[PDB]
Amino acid sequence: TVMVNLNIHSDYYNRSTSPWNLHRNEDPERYPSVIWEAKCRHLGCINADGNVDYHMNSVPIQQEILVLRREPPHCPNSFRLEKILVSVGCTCVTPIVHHV
Amino acid sequence: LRLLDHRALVCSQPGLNCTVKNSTCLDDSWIHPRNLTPSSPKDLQIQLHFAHTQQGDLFPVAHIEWTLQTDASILYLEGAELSVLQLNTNERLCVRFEFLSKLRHHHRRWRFTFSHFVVDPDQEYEVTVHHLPKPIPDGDPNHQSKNFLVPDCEHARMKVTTPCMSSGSLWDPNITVETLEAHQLRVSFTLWNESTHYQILLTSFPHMENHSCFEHMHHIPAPRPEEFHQRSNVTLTLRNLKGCCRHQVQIQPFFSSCLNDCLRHSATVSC
Amino acid sequence: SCPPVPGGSMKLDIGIINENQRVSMSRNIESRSTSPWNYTVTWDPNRYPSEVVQAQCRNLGCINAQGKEDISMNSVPIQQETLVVRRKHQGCSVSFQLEKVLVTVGCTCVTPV
Ligand SMILES: *[C@@H]1O[C@H](CO[C@@H]2O[C@H](CO)[C@H](O)[C@H](O)[C@H]2O)[C@@H](O[C@@H]2O[C@H](CO)[C@@H](O)[C@H](O)[C@H]2NC(C)=O)[C@H](O)[C@H]1NC(C)=O
Ligand SMILES: *[C@@H]1O[C@H](CO)[C@@H](O)[C@H](O)[C@H]1NC(C)=O
Repeated sequence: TVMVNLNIHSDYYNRSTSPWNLHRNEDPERYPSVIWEAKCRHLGCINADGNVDYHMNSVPIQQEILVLRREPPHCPNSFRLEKILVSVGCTCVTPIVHHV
Repeated sequence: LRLLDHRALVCSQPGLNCTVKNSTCLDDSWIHPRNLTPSSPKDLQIQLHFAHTQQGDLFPVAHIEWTLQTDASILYLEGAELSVLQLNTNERLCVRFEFLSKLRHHHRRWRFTFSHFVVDPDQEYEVTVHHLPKPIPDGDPNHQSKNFLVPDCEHARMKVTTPCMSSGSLWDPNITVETLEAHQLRVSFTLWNESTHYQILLTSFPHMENHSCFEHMHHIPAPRPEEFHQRSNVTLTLRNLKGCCRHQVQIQPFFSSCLNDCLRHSATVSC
Repeated sequence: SCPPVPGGSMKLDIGIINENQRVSMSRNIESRSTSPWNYTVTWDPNRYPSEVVQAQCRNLGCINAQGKEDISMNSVPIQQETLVVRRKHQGCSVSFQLEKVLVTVGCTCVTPV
């Protein structure tokens, strides 16, 4: 256990070829309390016209992050460090197609 | 980036009383620095292996090898933390080795191996061997790291691995596009043993123009465990156009293992 | 139960429970994306994690279907602000702080404004 000083030192989801929707991951004990977990809008990517190009895949970017949970759950400044998986955004890739 | 067996993992070597298991990649030696730190690992080397579980599944495992240096810092060696870092996701996994019996000779050089970290096909990892105690603030490195790269399911001994197979590495749709009379197309293909949907993707072209005269897409819903490995056929009405004959049929699976990013399979029919 | 909470600070037990044990096979797509990117390993010996992987957009624009760059589309970095622990020294004395580190997790392709 470590004593730490209290002072903890854009619109791409709509704009992107592979767009996403943010989901409310709310937690009253955890800090950050609310984390926005981005989930892909389509299976494919949005083409030059504004329709879905199914010859393309929209996959999400995922990350491990450090959050702090109140430990014990009630106490004021006593926290225990937590590691979690977060879907951050979606990118658009080219799918691996095998020919005959 | 999962450990293999929560078995009684052993690092116990002749002349070395050793024990291993789980660690947060934050050591007491980082929070509380000890004055006399031991020297860095010599000749670290990660190499790809495979593992067989009691259940009969085959898995890619990162095979961590290292040794120690001749110098007198040996007596002050208390253990070793082994990190594996998934570059794409920053997903860390650590195991510390607790040396109960302190090493004091160098008559025989000590060689070390860990081969329980399971690694996923087509990936990149920074595998570090941190000697413990960790060096004092503004101390010299004392660890070693090596970039380890796992191959894709095209790799020979990879496509017979459980993670590969589960993402349909050994699947063959034997896809066949037989032309029907009333300007139609029957599309025949074999199915995989997963209750996931698929998508047939038709792109008809003229005889050499490489731009779609007709593009169609069709959804084949999740098969029941009965329909597993049994060949399916879907009849689609083509665009009744002259020149628009050279077809391209692309079957896309949606296996849990990949979700969308799965291997697609292409068929190309002439005139 | 509650520990004796000292003033102007926090108690930070470091026993990090990974409540997110994935079980969703990820891959090396950095090379395949329309907005491709490279990864760089960052080592700060006085931080936790000591190793942080930052991503860097390969180009100003997005790569098309033929394999060449398209400038009418822009390659943007997508960032995730995370926490790190910072060890500091005055001498023999060691202090601990929490820092917010903005990490570039990869690149997406966006239509301009
Ligand atoms: C981003 O990466 C460029 C290409 O190299 C990558 O290397 C990776 C190695 O793990 C992997 O193979 C990946 O697929 C590759 O794309 C670098 O570009 C290279 O720069 C050299 C000079 O510095 C040139 O000699 C090379 O020809 C050039 N490669 C190409 C494809 O032209 C970039 O330097 C690098 N940039 C950043 C910001 O990290
Ligand atoms: C799917 O079939 C392959 C080959 O027969 C096998 O390796 C795999 O375990 C099967 N899985 C199920 C659930 O039937």
